[PDB]
Amino acid sequence: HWGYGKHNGPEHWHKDFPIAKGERQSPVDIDTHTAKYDPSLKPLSVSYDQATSLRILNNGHSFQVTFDDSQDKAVLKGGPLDGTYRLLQFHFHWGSLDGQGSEHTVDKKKYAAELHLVHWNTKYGDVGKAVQQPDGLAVLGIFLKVGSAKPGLQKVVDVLDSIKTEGKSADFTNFDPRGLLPESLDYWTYPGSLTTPPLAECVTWIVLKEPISVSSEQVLKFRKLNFNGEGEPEELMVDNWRPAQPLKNRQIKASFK
Ligand SMILES: OC[C@H]1O[C@@](CO)(O[C@H]2O[C@H](CO)[C@@H](O)[C@H](O)[C@H]2O)[C@@H](O)[C@@H]1O
Ligand SMILES: [Zn+2]
Repeated sequence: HWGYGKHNGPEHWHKDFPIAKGERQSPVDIDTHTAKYDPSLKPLSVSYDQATSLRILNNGHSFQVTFDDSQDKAVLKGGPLDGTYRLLQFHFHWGSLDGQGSEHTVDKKKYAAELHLVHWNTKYGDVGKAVQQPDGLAVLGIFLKVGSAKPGLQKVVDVLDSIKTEGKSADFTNFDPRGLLPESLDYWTYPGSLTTPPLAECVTWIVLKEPISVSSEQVLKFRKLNFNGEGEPEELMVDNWRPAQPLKNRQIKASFK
């Protein structure tokens, strides 16, 4: 199946998913000088107070924390969005070394990692239906740089040893994703896609300008995961990022002057 290696990585994905060469693919490079401040954009509303985390899992391409999305608990609204989008899961992309790992780039700068908080539009009733709509999903993207530890990330780091290989999962209740957010909600936004197969063009991207810092030890633990299932071994889970795709006929808008 698809992956990030030489024979199954991003340059191969178009064969099974022709939309890989489509008009609104993600990620992209964010050219900070070209992105235009849009005074009509609204503050982003990130309401995560009643989030209910369920599980943590290694899906063979990242690790992911899942949430109960059957009611409006943890929701994203405002900013570029019309309506309400429910948090279903978050996951990460990271590198083999600190100078790569992010999917979006900023003036071609790659960060060590990137956090994606994936939300779907309640007007479509479930995430499967939402991925079939141009405004079905909103993904909040947050850059990670290496420096001080992020305390809110540690609960995640400490259980990664239990989900080393594809297919493994664990209980992961009472996790508060507010602890993964930077101070500022200044953001860039543009219409794009899922960055993993099926690459559906269903995402409004909201990428925060301010990175969070994580420690060397925290990201080191990401790098011990495996793409492979137990017994297939082994493909170390590193460099699970899609590179920047052509911007084509799109404008990136900034929420800040
Ligand atoms: O990040 C995508 C990746 O996560 C999985 C679960 O491991 O799917 C989750 O997220 C999808 C949206 O991106 C949802 O469509 C799906 O319902 C949810 O479980 C993988 O299937 C997917 O490749
Ligand atoms: Zn992602």
